[PDB]
Amino acid sequence: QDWLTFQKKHITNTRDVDCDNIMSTNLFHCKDKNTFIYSRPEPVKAICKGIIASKNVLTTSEFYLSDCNVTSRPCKYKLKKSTNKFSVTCENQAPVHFVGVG
Repeated sequence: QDWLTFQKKHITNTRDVDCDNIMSTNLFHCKDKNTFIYSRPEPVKAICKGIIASKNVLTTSEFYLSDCNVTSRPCKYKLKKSTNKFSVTCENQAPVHFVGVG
Protein backbone atom coordinates (compact mmCIF):
# COMPACT_ATOMS: atom_id res chain seq x y z
CA GLN A 1 0.00 0.00 0.00
CA ASP A 2 2.89 2.41 0.74
CA TRP A 3 6.71 2.17 0.72
CA LEU A 4 7.09 1.29 4.38
CA THR A 5 4.70 -1.69 4.05
CA PHE A 6 6.21 -2.81 0.76
CA GLN A 7 9.58 -2.98 2.58
CA LYS A 8 8.15 -5.09 5.39
CA LYS A 9 6.55 -7.50 2.98
CA HIS A 10 9.10 -7.81 0.24
CA ILE A 11 12.57 -6.64 1.14
CA THR A 12 14.97 -9.02 3.02
CA ASN A 13 18.52 -8.55 4.22
CA THR A 14 19.23 -12.27 3.93
CA ARG A 15 18.78 -14.53 0.92
CA ASP A 16 18.01 -17.42 3.19
CA VAL A 17 14.60 -16.47 4.38
CA ASP A 18 13.38 -18.70 7.17
CA CYS A 19 9.94 -19.16 5.54
CA ASP A 20 8.34 -21.43 8.14
CA ASN A 21 9.03 -18.78 10.69
CA ILE A 22 8.21 -15.55 8.89
CA MET A 23 5.22 -16.80 6.88
CA SER A 24 3.38 -17.90 10.03
CA THR A 25 3.48 -14.38 11.44
CA ASN A 26 0.33 -12.27 11.15
CA LEU A 27 1.67 -10.07 8.44
CA PHE A 28 1.63 -13.13 6.07
CA HIS A 29 -0.80 -15.40 7.83
CA CYS A 30 0.31 -18.65 6.18
CA LYS A 31 -0.59 -17.51 2.69
CA ASP A 32 0.49 -19.68 -0.26
CA LYS A 33 3.31 -17.57 -1.43
CA ASN A 34 5.45 -14.54 -1.03
CA THR A 35 8.44 -13.17 -2.93
CA PHE A 36 11.21 -11.41 -1.00
CA ILE A 37 13.74 -9.27 -2.81
CA TYR A 38 17.27 -9.57 -1.42
CA SER A 39 18.66 -6.11 -1.95
CA ARG A 40 19.37 -2.88 -0.15
CA PRO A 41 16.33 -0.55 -0.37
CA GLU A 42 17.66 2.23 -2.59
CA PRO A 43 18.14 0.15 -5.78
CA VAL A 44 14.49 -1.12 -5.33
CA LYS A 45 13.16 2.37 -4.69
CA ALA A 46 15.01 3.76 -7.75
CA ILE A 47 12.77 1.61 -9.97
CA CYS A 48 10.05 4.21 -9.45
CA LYS A 49 11.97 7.46 -9.79
CA GLY A 50 9.90 10.20 -11.38
CA ILE A 51 6.67 8.14 -11.57
CA ILE A 52 3.89 10.05 -9.76
CA ALA A 53 0.51 8.53 -10.60
CA SER A 54 0.17 4.71 -9.95
CA LYS A 55 1.65 2.76 -12.74
CA ASN A 56 3.02 -0.83 -13.03
CA VAL A 57 6.72 -0.87 -14.01
CA LEU A 58 8.98 -3.82 -14.96
CA THR A 59 12.51 -3.51 -13.59
CA THR A 60 15.19 -3.00 -16.18
CA SER A 61 17.83 -4.75 -13.96
CA GLU A 62 17.62 -8.29 -12.49
CA PHE A 63 17.42 -8.86 -8.73
CA TYR A 64 18.08 -11.76 -6.31
CA LEU A 65 14.63 -13.21 -5.42
CA SER A 66 13.80 -15.60 -2.49
CA ASP A 67 10.31 -17.12 -2.79
CA CYS A 68 8.55 -18.92 0.06
CA ASN A 69 6.20 -21.36 -1.76
CA VAL A 70 3.84 -23.44 0.36
CA THR A 71 4.17 -27.25 0.14
CA SER A 72 1.50 -29.94 0.47
CA ARG A 73 1.67 -29.39 4.26
CA PRO A 74 -0.24 -26.22 5.31
CA CYS A 75 1.90 -23.23 6.32
CA LYS A 76 5.15 -25.25 5.60
CA TYR A 77 7.29 -23.89 2.76
CA LYS A 78 10.16 -24.49 0.42
CA LEU A 79 12.57 -21.59 -0.14
CA LYS A 80 13.37 -21.19 -3.87
CA LYS A 81 16.08 -18.64 -4.86
CA SER A 82 16.42 -17.25 -8.36
CA THR A 83 17.49 -14.12 -10.12
CA ASN A 84 14.88 -12.37 -12.25
CA LYS A 85 13.24 -9.12 -13.27
CA PHE A 86 9.98 -8.20 -11.55
CA SER A 87 7.12 -5.78 -11.77
CA VAL A 88 5.87 -3.38 -9.05
CA THR A 89 3.12 -0.74 -8.84
CA CYS A 90 4.92 2.66 -8.52
CA GLU A 91 3.17 5.54 -6.84
CA ASN A 92 4.68 8.92 -5.85
CA GLN A 93 8.11 7.60 -6.72
CA ALA A 94 8.15 4.45 -4.55
CA PRO A 95 7.11 0.80 -5.07
CA VAL A 96 3.79 0.25 -3.17
CA HIS A 97 2.68 -3.27 -4.28
CA PHE A 98 4.51 -6.29 -5.68
CA VAL A 99 2.88 -7.50 -8.97
CA GLY A 100 4.77 -10.49 -10.21
CA VAL A 101 8.04 -12.00 -11.41
CA GLY A 102 9.60 -12.02 -14.84
